[PDB]
Amino acid sequence: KTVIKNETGTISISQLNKNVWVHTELGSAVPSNGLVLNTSKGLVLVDSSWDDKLTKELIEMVEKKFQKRVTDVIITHAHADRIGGIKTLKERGIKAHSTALTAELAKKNGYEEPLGDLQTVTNLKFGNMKVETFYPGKGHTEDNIVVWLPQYNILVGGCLVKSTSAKDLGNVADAYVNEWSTSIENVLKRYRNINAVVPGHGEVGDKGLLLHTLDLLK
Ligand SMILES: [Zn+2]
Ligand SMILES: [Zn+2]
Repeated sequence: KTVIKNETGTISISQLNKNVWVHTELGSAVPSNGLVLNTSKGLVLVDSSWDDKLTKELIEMVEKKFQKRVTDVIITHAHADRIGGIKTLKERGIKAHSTALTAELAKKNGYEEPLGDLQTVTNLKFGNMKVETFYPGKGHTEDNIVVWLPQYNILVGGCLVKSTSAKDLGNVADAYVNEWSTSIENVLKRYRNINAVVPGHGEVGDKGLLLHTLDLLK
């Protein structure tokens, strides 16, 4: 797997396969992941980053490297690590897709609002790249969604899903610990053959990360 950093070393992208890279940025010293989809109609991100600066840097980095424009982003919940760069997106005319609940929660947290255009299950298509978004229920937050690439059997778990190295659930101020297991099970039931899982924070793994998150919920 290839890994490209930015000049400061605050941002990395690292390849999962041909058209699918993870993005990782550091904010205040805490890492955060999303996806970069290289499609024939432009670059699509799953999630932005912690703030406007890092989001700008992210976009600059992937636009140069893949030689096409970021056209769309999928926002997976309304916390800073996911939605922090929303102003950069809107001012560039980058479409910020989300559920209606994530948009409200964005506004309530005082962020500019994403589109609120995703339903519980939405099937999108960008160039040849298929993408499903799924709301499995409450967990890390009320609104948290996952993203599924059916052509690659790749799941972006976001902050719903913990990495192997995580010993606890992290910040549960906005969580629903009792719904979180059922929500993970809903993911397991929909996506019965998974090649890789991208957690919101920490290293990429397989379905074990969902089972691991279950254990941490006990
Ligand atoms: Zn969060
Ligand atoms: Zn997070």
